Amino acid sequence: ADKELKFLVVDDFSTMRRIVRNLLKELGFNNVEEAEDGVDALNKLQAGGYGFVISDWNMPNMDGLELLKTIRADGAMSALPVLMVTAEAKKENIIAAAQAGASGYVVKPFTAATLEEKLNKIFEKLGM
Amino acid sequence: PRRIILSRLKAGEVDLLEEELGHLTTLTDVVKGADSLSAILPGDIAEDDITAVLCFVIEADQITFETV
Ligand SMILES: [Mn+2]
Repeated sequence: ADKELKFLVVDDFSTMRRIVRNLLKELGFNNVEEAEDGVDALNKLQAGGYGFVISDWNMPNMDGLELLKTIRADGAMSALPVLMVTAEAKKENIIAAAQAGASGYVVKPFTAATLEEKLNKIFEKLGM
Repeated sequence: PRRIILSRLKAGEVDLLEEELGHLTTLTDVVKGADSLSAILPGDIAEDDITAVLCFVIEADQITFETV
């Protein structure tokens, strides 16, 4: 994929956001921004230019599933790739993510190699 | 009692898909071929949900469900 692809990392925990930003750096993607919850993320996504969203599940104000569903129901950004991050491989969340249109999911904590495999599958599916 | 069969799987996908299915339900009589995976599903999840989750990795035409 284009190494200048613009990523939005959404998570209410600063450490976790920084960890994801740094793993993406390890994989060669340095054009990354951060958001603290679904509200902040939607506001930033309106600014435009984003090409990929990695969003945590549990956040205050607006959680990850709600953000995903809101993205999917929008006009302009409806097809944006969205990788959901979850704390456990819980069946109802994995099913809910899939049925809501997530591009994939990944369980934290995850490594650079796991992140890379997840991103490649998505790139493959969307032809990136 | 229903059977699931996954075909034309790539390197590492037999194990990966076994693990993905295992988060969703409890498989029995699991057969891991070199590029295929079959198993018996307890029937505790709709097949449309299994499909949607598995499609994160493969294509829908690679999945078949049948009565054993
Ligand atoms: Mn969180």
